[PDB]
Amino acid sequence: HHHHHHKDEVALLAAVTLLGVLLQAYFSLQVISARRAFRVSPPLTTGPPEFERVYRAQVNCSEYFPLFLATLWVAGIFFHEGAAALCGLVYLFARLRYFQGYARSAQLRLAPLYASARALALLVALAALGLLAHFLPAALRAALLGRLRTLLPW
Amino acid sequence: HHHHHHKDEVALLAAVTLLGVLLQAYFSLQVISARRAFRVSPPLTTGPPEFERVYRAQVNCSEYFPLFLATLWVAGIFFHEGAAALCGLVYLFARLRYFQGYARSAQLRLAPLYASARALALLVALAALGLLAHFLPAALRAALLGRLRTLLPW
Amino acid sequence: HHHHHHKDEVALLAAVTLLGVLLQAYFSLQVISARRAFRVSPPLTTGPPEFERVYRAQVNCSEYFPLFLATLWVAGIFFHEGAAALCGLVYLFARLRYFQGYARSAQLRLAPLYASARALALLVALAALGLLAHFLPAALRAALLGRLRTLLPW
Ligand SMILES: CCCCCCSC[C@H](NC(=O)CC[C@H]([NH3+])C(=O)O)C(=O)NCC(=O)O
Ligand SMILES: CCCCCCSC[C@H](NC(=O)CC[C@H]([NH3+])C(=O)O)C(=O)NCC(=O)O
Ligand SMILES: CCCCCCSC[C@H](NC(=O)CC[C@H]([NH3+])C(=O)O)C(=O)NCC(=O)O
Ligand SMILES: CCCCCC/C=C/CCCCCCCC(=O)O
Ligand SMILES: CCCCCC/C=C/CCCCCCCC(=O)O
Ligand SMILES: CCCCCC/C=C/CCCCCCCC(=O)O
Ligand code: NI
Ligand code: NI
Ligand code: NI
Ligand code: NI
Ligand code: NI
Ligand code: NI
Ligand code: NI
Repeated sequence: HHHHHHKDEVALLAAVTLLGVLLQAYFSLQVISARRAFRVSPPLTTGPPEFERVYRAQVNCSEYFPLFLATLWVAGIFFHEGAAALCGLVYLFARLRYFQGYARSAQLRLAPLYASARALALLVALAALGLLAHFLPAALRAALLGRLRTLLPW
Repeated sequence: HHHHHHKDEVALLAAVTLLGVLLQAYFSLQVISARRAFRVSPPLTTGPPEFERVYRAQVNCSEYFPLFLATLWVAGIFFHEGAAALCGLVYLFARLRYFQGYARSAQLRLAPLYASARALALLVALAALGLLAHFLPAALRAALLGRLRTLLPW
Repeated sequence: HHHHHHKDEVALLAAVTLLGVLLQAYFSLQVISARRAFRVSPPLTTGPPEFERVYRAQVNCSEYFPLFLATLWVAGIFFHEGAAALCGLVYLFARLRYFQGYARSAQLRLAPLYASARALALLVALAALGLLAHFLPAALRAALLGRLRTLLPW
């Protein structure tokens, strides 16, 4: 304390973040369940195709989850919190579908994969635009000022 | 600047975070050390059971580390910083024990694994409660207001 | 809102963060491209040495990316934003070189690997120093105060 909080500026990003964590946890329990169904004991991550697909779905989601988080927060802070949260929700939903698809067949992972990549790319673009909005004016001003300069003439 | 900082509201979360990083680094050096002991050269992540166990312990910890971070921060901001840090400390300790256990035997990874999952689940519950506390009143109010509405009667 | 923002205190950390995301994405597209070149279809992460090297380069980078993020932010907030961003830039550049090297040969991954580890270690040290600066005075004061205590004597 501090007589103000910035919780209000980030609660939706936080809610989507927690939702993402819960979804990852879900994936983990699904991998353990495939480990019982197809009798694959730790360590060792090879087995029947269906296990390898479930396993691999969880691994890919894990690898993308920090990318999602980073961009979600940057976009939400630099561009717009609500838009970022929406894209995040779409992303996470796409990822749930990716995992389910993959579990059934490699080919069925593909449509939700593409959906998830577009949402992520949108998040990136918002992050980039937000950062650009932050930095570009001061930079342009500094460049104009140096040019100015001229002076003691004109 | 800014004539105030919010460092004070997050320093314990930050300290636990750094501690978590250091522990992950430690795991990494342990995997490289198992790579020398059992002669496994990159790439390739298969070898004797003990190497595969050490390797796999490091991989699982890596996969859970972002989940831990996300929830630690949400819990610490939305619920209570100290509680979140404590759960985080317990989690990380549980994880150190998980890795050591696993290195010795798959079965010995199990007790600290369960300890780590409970701490994580507690962190999730705090995150959830904190978010609920943030959103639920305004929502309930908005719902009551819409009902009210009635009016120009009663 | 809130009539101030802390975007200004973190924009460089955010820019480096986004840059890191873009680099990871790049690595991902490189793995998919190696999957087409050497005909390796999902799931299954074994194949010719060059594929396994590209794959493995992407995996290692993925595993270190959250460590990098955590420390980058802690260092940037607790120590100095600009220094942290610089180290981050060096780190990410080192990582680009690590991935390219690895893709060509296991041995060529080694020099940029070491460069990346030093930048990361520097980030850790800054995080640690920043945290120490935050906590150590109050602690020392509290300890001196308890000693003081004496009193009603001296
Ligand atoms: C908005 C920009 C986002 C970047 C997308 C880049 S390509 C997609 C991405 N490719 C990878 O992750 C490559 C590595 C992955 N670990 C693998 O073994 O295939 C993927 O979905 N891999 C898993 C899959 O193919 O299902
Ligand atoms: C509080 C909620 C947290 C969610 C816990 C879900 S189950 C535990 C978790 N399961 C997984 O990670 C599955 C995937 C893992 N990569 C594997 O190959 O087994 C685990 O500890 N795997 C490694 C292990 O079994 O040691
Ligand atoms: C500043 C402190 C940072 C900590 C560095 C610790 S050692 C380096 C690190 N070792 C590991 O990641 C071990 C696990 C890795 N997954 C593997 O299979 O080799 C690495 O670069 N592995 C990949 C590689 O050797 O290229
Ligand atoms: C590791 C991933 C990145 C996490 C970074 C999140 C940091 C947030 C700090 C700034 C919060 C201040 C309020 C936001 C300002 C605004 O909404 O315009
Ligand atoms: C990617 C993981 C999530 C990281 C998010 C952390 C963002 C912090 C921004 C808000 C900080 C403001 C002070 C906290 C307010 C409080 O303690 O009540
Ligand atoms: C999960 C990785 C860690 C993310 C944490 C980032 C949280 C930032 C909250 C505090 C921001 C307030 C401004 C910084 C104060 C300063 O620069 O001295
Ligand atoms: Ni104040
Ligand atoms: Ni006060
Ligand atoms: Ni403030
Ligand atoms: Ni101010
Ligand atoms: Ni001033
Ligand atoms: Ni204000
Ligand atoms: Ni106002």
